[PDB]
Amino acid sequence: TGSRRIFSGVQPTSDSLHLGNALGAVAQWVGLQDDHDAFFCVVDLHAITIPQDPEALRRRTLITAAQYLALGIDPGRATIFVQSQVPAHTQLAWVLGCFTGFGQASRMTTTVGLFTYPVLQAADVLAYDTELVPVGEDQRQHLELARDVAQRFNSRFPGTLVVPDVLIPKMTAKIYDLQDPTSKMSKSAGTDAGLINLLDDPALSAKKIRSAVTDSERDIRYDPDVKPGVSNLLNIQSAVTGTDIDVLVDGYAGHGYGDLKKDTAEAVVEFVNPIQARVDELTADPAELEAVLAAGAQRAHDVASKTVQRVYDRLGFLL
Amino acid sequence: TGSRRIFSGVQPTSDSLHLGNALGAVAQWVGLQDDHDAFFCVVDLHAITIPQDPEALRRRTLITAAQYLALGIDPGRATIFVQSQVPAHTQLAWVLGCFTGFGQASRMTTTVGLFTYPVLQAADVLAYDTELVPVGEDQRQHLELARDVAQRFNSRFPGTLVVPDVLIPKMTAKIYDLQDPTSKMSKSAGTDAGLINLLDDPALSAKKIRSAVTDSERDIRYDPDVKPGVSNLLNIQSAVTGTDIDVLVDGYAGHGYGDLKKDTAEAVVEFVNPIQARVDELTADPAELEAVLAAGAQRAHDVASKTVQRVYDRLGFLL
Ligand SMILES: Nc1ncnc2c1ncn2[C@@H]1O[C@H](COP(=O)(O)OP(=O)(O)OP(=O)(O)O)[C@@H](O)[C@H]1O
Ligand SMILES: Nc1ncnc2c1ncn2[C@@H]1O[C@H](COP(=O)(O)OP(=O)(O)OP(=O)(O)O)[C@@H](O)[C@H]1O
Ligand SMILES: CNC1=NC(=O)[C@H]([C@H](C)c2c[nH]c3cccc(F)c23)O1
Ligand SMILES: CNC1=NC(=O)[C@H]([C@H](C)c2c[nH]c3cccc(F)c23)O1
Ligand SMILES: [Mg+2]
Ligand SMILES: [Mg+2]
Repeated sequence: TGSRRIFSGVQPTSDSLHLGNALGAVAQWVGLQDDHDAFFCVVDLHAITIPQDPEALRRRTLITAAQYLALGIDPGRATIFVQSQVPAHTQLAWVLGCFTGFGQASRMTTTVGLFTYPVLQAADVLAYDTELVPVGEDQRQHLELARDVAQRFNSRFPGTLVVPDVLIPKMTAKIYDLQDPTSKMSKSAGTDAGLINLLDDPALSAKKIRSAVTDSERDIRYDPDVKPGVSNLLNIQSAVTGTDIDVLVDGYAGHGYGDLKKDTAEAVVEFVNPIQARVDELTADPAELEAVLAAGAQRAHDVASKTVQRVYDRLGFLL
Repeated sequence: TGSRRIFSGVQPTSDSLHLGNALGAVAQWVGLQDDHDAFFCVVDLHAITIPQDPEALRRRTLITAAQYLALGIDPGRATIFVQSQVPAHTQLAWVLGCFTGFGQASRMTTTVGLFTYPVLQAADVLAYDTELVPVGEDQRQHLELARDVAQRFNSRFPGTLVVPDVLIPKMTAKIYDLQDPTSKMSKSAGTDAGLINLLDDPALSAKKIRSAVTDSERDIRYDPDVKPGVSNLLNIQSAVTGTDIDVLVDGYAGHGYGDLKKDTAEAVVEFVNPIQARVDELTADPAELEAVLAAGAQRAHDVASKTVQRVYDRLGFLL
């Protein structure tokens, strides 16, 4: 319809989403898109906060969209679009920066774009009257700024911006690195060794799961605190399977960590193959992906430009 | 035609331009628009770096445009338009901030918008392939950043942005306050007492010219250094008249400062009346001013959107 409005975005900063993106974010999107009016964005403007190769950035914009479909985003149920194609984001970003404290952006955990991108992220969400933002844990402080500036703006102009609720999971809120269970799996960690990429060679990812840092307790128990690597593997295995962790952990009574890494690599391999097949097709036959993105952008402009003119009108701009 | 491209903008932050704006900037625009393809912008996005009353901001956007015409901007020779109506400015601003050092913007002589507006100013100019920027002295450091980021961007993507030349006058590069000849006449000085507003009551402005702080030398000599107030009055009188300062200063041999303030107030009054009459008509009959601004914005979008897609293409964005 047009309510329970959802918005979330991933950066085209690499040739593959990793498990963090797919289980911590896109999995939530897939569950939600059924009864939520959803907008899913490849946020290429954010990518260039860091220097980007032009050939790769265009390639990765499509590859990221396609991974959205290969994870189950349904272009009949949701809108996929590329951020740079909707001018409203930057328009709203300028306005919102005028309502963002300098210290407020300083305290976010060097270029101007590196300093202001949380404001652009704020405009990304608020531009679509978003009710709910499915993100992982690391995007939380960002979206608390987005809500503060929305309330800051609404106090001067009541009823203009929707204040969004932050919808972040529990299990999957942070998929940690496999060699470094203290850090989150992310695209700039130096080693893809702890990095499980959706589109990597499934036997390569399986070999990283086998080399996952565990403890010595010889006990398969879910405690993210003291058993980081081990709780990660179960977190991962539970997410790619649909099986609750407790039902796994009890099934792992008597088992050691070898059986744990085997089953998790078993399941990740069976997870990523249907994805890689879908992604391959979409890259070799781009007609579909570009039709989706083209309809996506027109629908996004239809919504986001109306928000911008409402904000502009409230500010006193001549329309 | 479409070459010797000129761009410059004033903020709709008050109900009247003062002499600084009109002699330090708009006078140059009027001379230049004859053989320069000129774009003159009411920069309302910049206004809201400081909180603005919505009714006043819309009123002042039109009043500022109209003062452009009442000073001799010819809508058949130049484009007048409102910044917020051309999305390209913010688009290009986001890109350019990604190429602007944080320290680089720090060193510009608190909100995020207050911190980034020189980047938005940079996009304002570079969005139109601008060859020359007629500004007063205070806008210089700003436009040196605009050129640095343009060269910074062109080194990665050669031939994309025009690097603009900064065109700043001498006499009129800084019209100083009348009570405080050490400061520049500006709209946020606390007293309009030293402020000569184009649209103020001409006898009120004349009374401020009579109360202008001079020295004691009893000699009418142009030296901005030691004779601030006195050189200002001659600077002012020379600009509103067309008479060189030396031809005035020699004409003022034997004269005292009373004759100087009288003649300067004589000339300012005869300057501002034709303006106030034109401005009144344009406010009472807005049809004309809005036709100008509407054609202005379409021509500005035609140019500035082509620049944005060229920049976007060079970055690797999917178009
Ligand atoms: N390790 C992770 N676990 C769970 N979710 C994650 C993880 N990393 C990123 N996300 C989620 O991915 C979404 C988009 O993040 P982003 O595109 O920045 O991915 P990233 O791995 O942080 O990439 P980069 O390192 O280039 O910033 C957000 O919802 C964020 O919470
Ligand atoms: N005192 C002055 N003398 C000469 N030029 C000036 C003066 N003040 C501003 N200008 C010129 O006016 C143009 C636009 O400036 P702006 O709209 O900021 O006016 P301002 O007086 O500085 O207003 P504010 O105080 O609201 O910033 C620039 O080209 C700038 O150089
Ligand atoms: C460097 N730019 C950057 N890093 C981040 O982590 C965010 C993130 C990718 C994001 C942008 N827009 C969004 C809208 C909704 C949800 C989001 F997670 C986002 O942007
Ligand atoms: C708070 N914003 C702000 N203060 C300034 O002094 C500049 C100035 C008004 C400006 C904006 N865009 C321009 C393009 C060309 C020439 C210009 F003088 C400008 O902007
Ligand atoms: Mg990130
Ligand atoms: Mg100023």
